[PDB]
Amino acid sequence: EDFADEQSLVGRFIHLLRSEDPDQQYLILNTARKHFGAGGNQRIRFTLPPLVFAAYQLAFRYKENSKVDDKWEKKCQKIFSFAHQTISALIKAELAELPLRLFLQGALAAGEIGFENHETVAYEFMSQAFSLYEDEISDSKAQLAAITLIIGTFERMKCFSEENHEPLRTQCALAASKLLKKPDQGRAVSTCAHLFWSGRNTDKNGEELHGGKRVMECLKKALKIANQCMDPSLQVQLFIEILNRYIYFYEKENDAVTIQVLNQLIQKIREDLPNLESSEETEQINKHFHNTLEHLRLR
Amino acid sequence: MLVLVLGDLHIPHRCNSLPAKFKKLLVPGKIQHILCTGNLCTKESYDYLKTLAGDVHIVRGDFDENLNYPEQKVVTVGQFKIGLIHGHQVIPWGDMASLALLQRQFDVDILISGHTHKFEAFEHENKFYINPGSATGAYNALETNIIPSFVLMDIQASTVVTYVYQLIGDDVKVERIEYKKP
Amino acid sequence: EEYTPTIPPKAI
Repeated sequence: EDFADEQSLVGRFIHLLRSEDPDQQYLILNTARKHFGAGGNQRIRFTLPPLVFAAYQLAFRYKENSKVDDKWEKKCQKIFSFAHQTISALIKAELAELPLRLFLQGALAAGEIGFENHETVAYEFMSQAFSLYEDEISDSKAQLAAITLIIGTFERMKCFSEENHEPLRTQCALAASKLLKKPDQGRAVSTCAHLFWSGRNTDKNGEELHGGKRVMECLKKALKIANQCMDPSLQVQLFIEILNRYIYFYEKENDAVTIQVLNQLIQKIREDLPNLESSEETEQINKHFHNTLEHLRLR
Repeated sequence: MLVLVLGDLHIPHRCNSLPAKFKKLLVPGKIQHILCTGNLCTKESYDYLKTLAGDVHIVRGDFDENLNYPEQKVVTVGQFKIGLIHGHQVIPWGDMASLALLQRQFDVDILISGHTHKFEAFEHENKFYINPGSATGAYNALETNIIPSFVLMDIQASTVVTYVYQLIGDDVKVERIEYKKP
Repeated sequence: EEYTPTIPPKAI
């Protein structure tokens, strides 16, 4: 809108900063945020976030010069500390959506780089994303949007030991089961199933958890939540979504998903699906259930 | 009918423009439709897209400041029912089984997604999947050698020819893949 | 088979 010229400015700034070598990039970024900090709260929405992403890029650039420069691990620590301060400057300016997303990005980067004390940086950045989720977000569809990003980000992380992985794991399931509206709980809790299956900690020799019993608990708890919904359209729409989620783990060789469980739910959808209003909404829901049945027929 | 498929520009967060040679190829009056996977992340890039074609469809990326963009979109172009989503919603990210799960929900012949910044075009279970990659070649935490790329779809009745443009070094290079509907 | 970097492409 108004700040096309300020975005385009910081745009150019980062592009030209690629010409400076890594040691000097840090120095110039630190004076950039000092300058861009002067412009007050509505400007920094647009000018600071590029500095956080350049901080992340710089950290990767130091890992490239790992065997050249033996102080590379202290340099990364310093950059993530800078990133944490830059993201915190957005919070004081009364922002939540963006800094939450910037914090998740920083946890991903720290986890991938592997500098000494990276797990602690990654945890702090994740736990900081959770605070902003809890303390500063309460609009059902924006909640669901936020927590899918936390879950999806957390699912790619492999740098946590079991002692840190577990509190984060159950916090996602806890958080997911308490969204404002009942249909959005069903989705989020079932989305959480992937954390127990394809999530990695550093005790397993880098291998996926495959906690199939917890995978089911999420889905059993997702069905429970679907029964109590306030619209027969959404109730069924969520039954068909959970059915496809069982099929996801069924095909991935999860022992705890048996054909009995699938048949129970397809019959349950066969019973309730004729008891809906004739609409554009229920035509797409019917086509979805057909596609699921057709998919089960192959494999 | 031909459709430009691009996304994850991340201007100004990770990049400041498309590469030189892409701005030369992408000029008005040549392309009927544009399907965009999101993360523009601003009007400066949107309005530029709006002067490349009349019909431009855009779904909300995880860093788009505009809420008026929907989470997903289904649009029909000729015989193909095409599904559009950014892909941060598809968990685990870039997973085949989760992407096919989403194909069944929308009921589409082609699914376009883009959270990975990694180009992919392939058929699976007689259904087609495009990821144009990042057209700026933007930073992603999980992939370190990002190749600036976009996709041109040439649709003719019951057939689609997808062309992938990639900036490799200084050179724009093209490959072609072809999908026919059953 | 190669293709030109143009919009739309053409063959070699």
